[PDB]
Amino acid sequence: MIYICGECHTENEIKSRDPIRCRECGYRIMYKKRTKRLVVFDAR
Amino acid sequence: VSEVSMIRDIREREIRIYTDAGRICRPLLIVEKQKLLLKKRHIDQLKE
Amino acid sequence: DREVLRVIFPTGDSKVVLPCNLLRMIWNAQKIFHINPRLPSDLHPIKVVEGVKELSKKLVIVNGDDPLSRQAQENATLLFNIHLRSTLCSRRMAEEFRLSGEAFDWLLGEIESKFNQAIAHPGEMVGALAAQSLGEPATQMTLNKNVTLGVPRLKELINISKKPKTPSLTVFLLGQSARDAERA
Amino acid sequence: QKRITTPYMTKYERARVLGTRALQIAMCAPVMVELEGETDPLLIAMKELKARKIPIIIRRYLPDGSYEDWGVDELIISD
Amino acid sequence: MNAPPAFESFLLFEGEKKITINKDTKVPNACLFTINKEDHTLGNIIKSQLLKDPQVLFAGYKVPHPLEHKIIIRVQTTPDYSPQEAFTNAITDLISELSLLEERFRVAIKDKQEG
Amino acid sequence: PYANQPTVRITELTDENVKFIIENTDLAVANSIRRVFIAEVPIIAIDWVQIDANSSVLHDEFIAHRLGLIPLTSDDIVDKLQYSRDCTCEEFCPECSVEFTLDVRCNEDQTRHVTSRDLISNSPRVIPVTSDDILIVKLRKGQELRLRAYAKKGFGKEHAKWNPTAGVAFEYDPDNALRHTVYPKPEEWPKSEYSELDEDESQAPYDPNGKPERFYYNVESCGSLRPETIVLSALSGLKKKLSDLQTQLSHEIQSDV
Amino acid sequence: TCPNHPDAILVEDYRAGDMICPECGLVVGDRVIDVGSEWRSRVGDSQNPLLSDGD
Amino acid sequence: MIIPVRCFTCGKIVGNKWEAYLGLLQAEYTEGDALDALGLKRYCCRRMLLAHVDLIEKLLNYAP
Amino acid sequence: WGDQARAGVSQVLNRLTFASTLSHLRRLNSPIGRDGKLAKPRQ
Amino acid sequence: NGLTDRDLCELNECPLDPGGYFIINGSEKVLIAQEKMATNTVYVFAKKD
Amino acid sequence: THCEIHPSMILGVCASIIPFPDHNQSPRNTYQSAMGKQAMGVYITNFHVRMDTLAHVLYYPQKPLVTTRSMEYLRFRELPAGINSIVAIASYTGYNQEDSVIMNRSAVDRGFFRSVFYRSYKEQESKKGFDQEEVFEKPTRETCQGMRHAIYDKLDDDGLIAPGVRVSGDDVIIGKTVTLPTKRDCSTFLRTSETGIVDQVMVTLNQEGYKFCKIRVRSVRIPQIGDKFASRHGQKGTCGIQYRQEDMPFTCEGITPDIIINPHAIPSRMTIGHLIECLQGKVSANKGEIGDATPFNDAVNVQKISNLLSDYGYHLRGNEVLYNGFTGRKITSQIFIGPTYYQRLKHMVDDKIHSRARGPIQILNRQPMEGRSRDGGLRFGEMERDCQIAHGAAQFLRERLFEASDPYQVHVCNLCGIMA
Amino acid sequence: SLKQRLKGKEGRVRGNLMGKRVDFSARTVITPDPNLSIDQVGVPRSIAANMTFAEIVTPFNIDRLQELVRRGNSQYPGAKYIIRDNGDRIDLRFHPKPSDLHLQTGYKVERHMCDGDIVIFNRQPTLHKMSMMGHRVRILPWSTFRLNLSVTTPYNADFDGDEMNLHLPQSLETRAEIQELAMVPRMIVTPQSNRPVMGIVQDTLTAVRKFTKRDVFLERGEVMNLLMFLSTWDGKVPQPAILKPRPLWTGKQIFSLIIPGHINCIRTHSTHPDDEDSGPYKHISPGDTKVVVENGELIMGILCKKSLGTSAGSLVHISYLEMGHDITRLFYSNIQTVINNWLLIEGHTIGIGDSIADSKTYQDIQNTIKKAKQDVIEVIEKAHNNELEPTPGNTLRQTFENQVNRILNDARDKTGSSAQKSLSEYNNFKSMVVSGAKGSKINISQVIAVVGQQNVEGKRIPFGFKHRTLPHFIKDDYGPESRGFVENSYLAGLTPTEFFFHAMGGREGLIDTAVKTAETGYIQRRLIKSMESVMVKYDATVRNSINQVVQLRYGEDGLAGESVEFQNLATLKPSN
RNA sequence: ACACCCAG
Ligand SMILES: [Mg+2]
Ligand SMILES: [Zn+2]
Ligand SMILES: [Zn+2]
Ligand SMILES: [Zn+2]
Ligand SMILES: [Zn+2]
Repeated sequence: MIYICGECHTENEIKSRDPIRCRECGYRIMYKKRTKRLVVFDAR
Repeated sequence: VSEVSMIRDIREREIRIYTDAGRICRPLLIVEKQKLLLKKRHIDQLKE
Repeated sequence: DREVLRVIFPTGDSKVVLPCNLLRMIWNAQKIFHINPRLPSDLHPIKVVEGVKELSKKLVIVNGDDPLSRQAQENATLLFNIHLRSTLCSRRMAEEFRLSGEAFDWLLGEIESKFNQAIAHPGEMVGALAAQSLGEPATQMTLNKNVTLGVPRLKELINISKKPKTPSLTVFLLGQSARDAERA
Repeated sequence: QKRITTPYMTKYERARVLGTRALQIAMCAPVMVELEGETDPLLIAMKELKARKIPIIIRRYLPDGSYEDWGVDELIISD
Repeated sequence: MNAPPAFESFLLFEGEKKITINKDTKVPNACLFTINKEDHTLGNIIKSQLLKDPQVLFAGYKVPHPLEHKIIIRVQTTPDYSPQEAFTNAITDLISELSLLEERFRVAIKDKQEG
Repeated sequence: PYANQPTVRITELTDENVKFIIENTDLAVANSIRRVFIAEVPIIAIDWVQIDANSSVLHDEFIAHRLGLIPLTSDDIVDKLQYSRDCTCEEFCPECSVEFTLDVRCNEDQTRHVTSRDLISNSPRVIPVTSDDILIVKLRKGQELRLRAYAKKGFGKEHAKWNPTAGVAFEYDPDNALRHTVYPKPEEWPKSEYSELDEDESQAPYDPNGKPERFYYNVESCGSLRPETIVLSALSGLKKKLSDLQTQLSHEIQSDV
Repeated sequence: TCPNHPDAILVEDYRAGDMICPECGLVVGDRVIDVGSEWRSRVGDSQNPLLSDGD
Repeated sequence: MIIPVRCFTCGKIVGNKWEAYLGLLQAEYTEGDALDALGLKRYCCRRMLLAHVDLIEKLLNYAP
Repeated sequence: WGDQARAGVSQVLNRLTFASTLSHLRRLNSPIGRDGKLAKPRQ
Repeated sequence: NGLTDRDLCELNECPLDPGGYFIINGSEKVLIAQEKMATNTVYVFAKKD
Repeated sequence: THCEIHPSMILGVCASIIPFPDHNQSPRNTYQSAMGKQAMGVYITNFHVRMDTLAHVLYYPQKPLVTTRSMEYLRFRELPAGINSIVAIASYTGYNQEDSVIMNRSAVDRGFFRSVFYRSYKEQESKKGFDQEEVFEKPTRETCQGMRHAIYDKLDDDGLIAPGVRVSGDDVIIGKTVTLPTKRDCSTFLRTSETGIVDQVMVTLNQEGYKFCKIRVRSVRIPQIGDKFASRHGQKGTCGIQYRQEDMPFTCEGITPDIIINPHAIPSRMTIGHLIECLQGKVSANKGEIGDATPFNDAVNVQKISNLLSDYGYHLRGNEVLYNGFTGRKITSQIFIGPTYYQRLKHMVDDKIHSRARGPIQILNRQPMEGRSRDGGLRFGEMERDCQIAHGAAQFLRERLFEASDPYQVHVCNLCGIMA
Repeated sequence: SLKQRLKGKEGRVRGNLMGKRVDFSARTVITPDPNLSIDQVGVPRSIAANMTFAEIVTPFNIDRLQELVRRGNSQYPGAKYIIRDNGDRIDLRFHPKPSDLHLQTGYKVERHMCDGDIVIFNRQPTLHKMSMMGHRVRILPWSTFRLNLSVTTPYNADFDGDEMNLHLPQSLETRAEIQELAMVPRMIVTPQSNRPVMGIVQDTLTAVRKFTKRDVFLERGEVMNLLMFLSTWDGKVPQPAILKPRPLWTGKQIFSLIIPGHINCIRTHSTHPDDEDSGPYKHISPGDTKVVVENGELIMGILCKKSLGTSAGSLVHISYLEMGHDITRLFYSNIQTVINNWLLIEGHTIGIGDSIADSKTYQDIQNTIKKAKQDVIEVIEKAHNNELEPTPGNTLRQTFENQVNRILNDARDKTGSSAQKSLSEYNNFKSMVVSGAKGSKINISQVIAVVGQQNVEGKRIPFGFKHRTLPHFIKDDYGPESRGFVENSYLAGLTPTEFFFHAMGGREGLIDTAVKTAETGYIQRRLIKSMESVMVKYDATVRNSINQVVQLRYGEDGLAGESVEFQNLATLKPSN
């Protein structure tokens, strides 16, 4: 469970009870990374 | 201020000067003696 | 026949609405029997008169042998028996239509089948059928000597408004004032 | 006896009789006419109506309160 | 949502049938050739090749619905000629036409490329 | 045995387009060859796109849309490979498809143009035709596009990305000698490039015993198959469809005996 | 709730509007009734839950 | 947002011609001659390059 | 607008098209009730 | 106010955005110009009732 | 005393994008200005950052070939909405009748009018309450007692679906557990159909201080049958059929139009400016510059555009000889064909299609709910009950209003008539 | 309160008892489909797979319903529920074992809607009886409802994103009611005005005007491609009208095969001259305008909306009254299929060249407008000085307004007649007006010659400013340009003053559309709830709910309005 | 509840 910060774009490894808080730049907007399972896109 | 509108009602002899907000205005050119006051020197300045 | 229609129709508007199309099913009888209009026919004029009389008795709207019922039966199908006697007369059938004996028998049977099929079916909600048919062409006129005419007139006419908007008369002149502009 | 209503069969009696007959035959009622392979109960009921074999009596209610019992085989089929 | 797959216009999966022959009872010696998963590409040439046959009386094709992929070819012939033989001769003449057209095209490529 | 005898004359044969004339042929045969050019000629195009990471401003399945429209040359490969739906592998194999890998990361400050040269294919002779080049996505520094794609075999009926033809022009009887079209004012309409009429004249006279006999083609490819290979594969493709119909028809005639 | 298998919990099919048990597929009870508002008001504001329940 | 890979109407390749079209316009060419130099004869391909706006230039100004 | 005087004055910006955003930012709203069947201020 | 197009893009804000709208609870709210009858002016009407 | 700067400044914002507005009937100009607010395009350049609850973005927004001189000022050049379309006004096989559009399928497969549909699902946890506790967590069938027919497998351990995961109807994207006064399960679900791929997942702290989340679901909406398409002159219509490029008619140089509209849509509406735009577009696409469609430009009339078109080998009235796409025969009439700016409207058939066999009923009426958002039933209104009376169908009217809506039984006394 | 719950439109009585939300209904956007019959409707697969029809299991269909249960709710067509005889309902998406999947007699299987199913199709302003018509379901894979084009007129549905409801009957009694009372073929002729409410519209009507012309001829291959779409065809190719130079069939011969039975009808084309009925060529037509159909074969005449449209006594009306509902249904589909596929060959279009007039017509239009402007200026000069005598019944100002409007209306009519005089036969604006498919003669006049005088609230453009229509004019200007007359056309382009006056008549038409609809809907409501209980009883007396005689016979004759026609009485007009 | 909006 790792999040991408909206400003510095660095991983944060936030747990289930850790408040939303960037460990590097101090920013409160997080984005989840893309999932490891791969989705098939048809080219149509 | 340019937004102030002054209206002369000659057939009633009334002069109404309005200043308050809410009036709706649009710009127009000025014609005096059947000639535009917008000469060519204004267009060349506005073209730069 | 003529004197009754002069009372009913004073304006001479002969375009009326009737169930069986007499001028067309005669044309049907000419084509299905291959009737040649040039050759003389073999249809007895008294057979036409007895055929129309039998057909007129066979179309019933008000059923019953009571004199009150018979008077209502005669009045209900009055205008159709005007048209039936006019179109199926002996002179027109011997000169213009030139139907044969077998074609005339088919025509009488088909008129009876078509008239009995055009009778208003009991149970039909004609009240809701009428007002749908009278409010559907109320969306095809424009709103407002001027005169109220359209949706405001329809709104006024079915409300029975005790004060109108544009009340008017149509006064006609009886004597010499009609023919003379001075007395008018 | 003493029947004053229309001998012809109206469109509304054709709708209800065919509706009732199709519902009955779908509920394993005995079919009254031989069938050449029909399965839809609407088409079976139409075949029963054209053969004048529907076992239904139409009861028409006059406005005064009296009623007339008309059997479907006694009415002229409009179709 | 209701979008059909794009390959249903030219595949036959388990259940359909490429060509069926139904006899037409309206006139003698007529057949209704029903071809599945095709379009106007084959319907037009088959109708035209059957029309050039002087001993075939009727030849026409229709598509009942452009959203479906079925064509219907009705062939009516002379009473001494089976409609099924007319369809086979129409296909055989078209194959011999296209194979010769391909061979004549291949020659013209060689003649153009050599100078 | 009532098949007419067609002849071919070729006027222009370039790298991108071919001009040829077919004579002594019905209109329906010439029209069917034209629609086989668009819909029944198989080529190889990307159909299966799998995106591992896409940080571009273009979303994932819009990159996949632009990848499928990129034409891949299949001048001698499309005959060898069979369709993926008729193969023996469970999903995809090199015998019935080719694999494309894309891996572009932008570290320079300038905008990185992810073009078609960056599509690396395992098959040495199935490449993008431009390898300027077809633009896929523009990348700002810090944006990564990494994906792997598979390319199947298909024709234009399934999708427009499998269309080798890029503008076939079909024209017959440019002088309007058959009156198939009726000009209201014939003097206004410009003469066609294949017309053989004088300047003062504008429309050929009516031909009672006439049929459409001469056809003009301007088949142009967008890459993929060459101009001559499109027509040669089309006439084989229409022959294969007619041979398949004849086999099934003879089967059903034999069944109904 | 199910007659043949009372122990199994009932799954809800809001699209089909009925209570279905997931073993034998029998529909138990009656049609589901939405507890939300029918419009998108005839109800009032709720009592503030932290404020003590008065009138 | 970005130049289409194929022409919408006929299917000609126009995805490789957008960069050359901007280069010709920067070299003081009229838009009519710039399209004619790229090989677009039909007006369907001409409207693909002429009417296209490059929104990907404004999209790339924002940080990823 | 109070604290029953006016209602429906502030709207969520119609962020569907740039033409729609500009049209919504330059909108005039009349106080005539839409249940009134009068047509004198609508022409 | 008074920011260049490059500085607006760095702030993740569109330069083409005309503005003119409030942001309340994260929803963009626009004030529609309400129209009233003009004040301070004597009016004569034609009430036919 | 005063003079107008330009007379085309009397128009508004959405009416300024109409090419040749003076050649149209006025109800047509009003209808387009309504539809101009519904055209799909890139609505803002930072749409990849904003998380709007509705957001429609077109793939290939093109500037109009026939433009107005006010388009440089409304920034329609920079942020257009619509694609220039080769439009042939022909009466084809019959699917363009009554304001419909026959659309080239092979064009649509190449990116014609294909757009994404961004939808956002905000949700916040409410820590307030004397007993209730509301925590983002992946639900478990053993603990939660409020689930329904859906799959709780696409979630993560945090309670949020990850980006790049496909979703369908009745799918869970928020793991949302609230403690009972152990815990009951209420969560946000995808609406009916609405299949797509989760684009990005965003978590912050909102204004209330609680934990906030926002998921943007992205779905590609390929144009299909039923999508509403309108020109810039009020010529609205729906895509009647999708023919492939080999089936559409083609010009002798090989141009198959992308859109075919009815010839019968013109005369009762008199959208002559649509005809002028479709003929100016041929000149603009051939000569090379973007054409001028200023509303009151006296130096541009029909005869001047017609003379320019005659210099490029086309008919001076804009007609061309189209060949039939099926049989290859020449069409006897000469079809008027040229580039016309068309817009795709947000009114889409996948957002409107709705059906209901049997579903949830209201708490008060025990009748089907209102609208597709909650799987409701269509209203058999007073006007419909009225028409079934005139038909005479009594059992069908009874079936609609009693059997198929809310059947119920009550027990009634016989002395009084009160419910027992 | 309780009163607010029970009153008005959203109350309990009007909003929940007189009309209420129902199950087994669907709504989606409609699209055209001319390849269906008039009684067929296209249904999407997801709509048909979502909602079911309860079928009672009988030994006649025990095998078919067992197969539908085994398919389940995943492969269309299939079943969604098994309603048992004791009332238990078993859902088929949750039960894997076949222990309770066996069907016996008396069970109900809720199978999916399939082909041939009967539905009610309804357009949302349900004005008349022909808006709740019953169709047959045909599954066509896409996301829209499909209608034939001949049913668009009774619904008043264009295909511009209209959307219409689809109600599916549940019991077998209600299916039979819809099948014998409210199907599409049984509602062709309305009892409102005893004319066919349906007809031929737009592309099919324009091309049938072209297909029945005298100059159209079809080749050998074109006829047998056209005859493939004829459902009622005998199968025999008719003898060509031209044999020896080349086998050619006229267009009237192919339409003669379309016309069913042996019906007889005489109609007239829209362009029939008045003097042809009394001239020497009465029964032979130079313009080919006298439509006669004899023995079911078209002999002469060009068909239009006055022969194939909604007009009373037209060829469709004759077909319904002779053959029946089922044959007329095939008559509608065979017209639409044959004509459209010939329209693929002939083609039809509209363009700029269909609006351009020659230099002589533009000079004649400009001369008439200049003369009319000089006439109005003369009237104003005669009215400024006290020289105009007021007509009786009105004041001088209304006399002046009547005289100016008379001149300007005569100017529009004269420039209108000058514009359509110089329209060629190949002009496509004329091709869709004389056929009556769409548009009218005033629309061609507005496109080509002049827009005409534009009125707001009956009168001309009022003096909104102080005695001025616009600031660009002088005070007290009663001329045509200042008061709203548009001397330009749509093709030439309107001047900015004329454009603003055009936006006023256009707005006033839109204000009339919104106000009239809100009023007429209340007129319609009141008019019928007063008499909705009026019913023809079984003694053929029209009575209301409380059994009071309204009419002794319905319509004073006892005949329904469906089977009555317009006729002529031969013994009323002639003299003695 | 209100706004906006689709169709006639
Ligand atoms: Mg509409
Ligand atoms: Zn950070
Ligand atoms: Zn393989
Ligand atoms: Zn192109
Ligand atoms: Zn009691």
